Amino acid sequence: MISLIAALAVDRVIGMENAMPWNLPADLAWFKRNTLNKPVIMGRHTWESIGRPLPGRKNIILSSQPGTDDRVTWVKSVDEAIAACGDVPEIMVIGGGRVYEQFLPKAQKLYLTHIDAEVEGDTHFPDYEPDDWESVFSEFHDADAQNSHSYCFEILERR
Ligand SMILES: NC(=O)c1ccc[n+]([C@@H]2O[C@H](COP(=O)([O-])OP(=O)(O)OC[C@H]3O[C@@H](n4cnc5c(N)ncnc54)[C@H](OP(=O)(O)O)[C@@H]3O)[C@@H](O)[C@H]2O)c1
Ligand SMILES: Nc1nc(=O)c2nc(CNc3ccc(C(=O)N[C@@H](CCC(=O)O)C(=O)O)cc3)cnc2[nH]1
Ligand SMILES: [Mn+2]
Ligand SMILES: [Mn+2]
Ligand SMILES: [Mn+2]
Repeated sequence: MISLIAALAVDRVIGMENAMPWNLPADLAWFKRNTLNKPVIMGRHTWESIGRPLPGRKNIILSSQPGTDDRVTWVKSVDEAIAACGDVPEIMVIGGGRVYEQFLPKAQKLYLTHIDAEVEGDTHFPDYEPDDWESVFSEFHDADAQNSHSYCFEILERR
């Protein structure tokens, strides 16, 4: 099974200038809980944005060019990325925009954080078709002293 996990600001914005400008510790904790002990697939730009391997996960990087770091696994196509995960119950696709576009048609589950924040971005999560997806979990949180925007954790499953 392939799942996508992402955090979306208003208008499906996910990034600006190869960064995420907000800081929501509760959402990073959600990301870690839902990805730990699973393979994670990311594009090269997202690898550069994170800047280090994510511990406790097999890190698989898509790039058309040879890898530059043997602490992670480098692959050159979607099918190779999936194969490199082996026989696991759930593969996590962690972006960015171009990678999400390619994996969306193959995904059964979306883990989405909806952040009540306006930021002028250059990368968006794919337009997906709402009729294709059932919301099976949602949990709303007001802003607090640690998290400066309200946010909603949602899990959707392909109908
Ligand atoms: N809010 C969130 O949830 C979230 C999550 C992830 C990322 N982000 C943000 O998203 C942005 C990065 O997204 P992006 O769309 O620019 O880049 P991306 O999807 O991270 O990376 C694209 C790169 O991945 C490689 N690639 C993708 N598909 C491939 C394929 N089929 N075969 C081979 N290589 C392939 C290519 O690398 P080469 O050029 O080396 O061939 C391509 O240039 C940043 O702003 C980041 O902060 C946000
Ligand atoms: N829900 C969600 N939120 C995100 O912010 C997110 N970000 C990315 C891409 N960017 C990043 C940037 C940093 C870390 C990161 O450092 N994660 C640590 C959390 C511990 C911490 O630094 O506070 C991790 O171990 O997973 C992960 C992804 C991909 N999917 C996401 N999915
Ligand atoms: Mn091929
Ligand atoms: Mn197999
Ligand atoms: Mn806000």
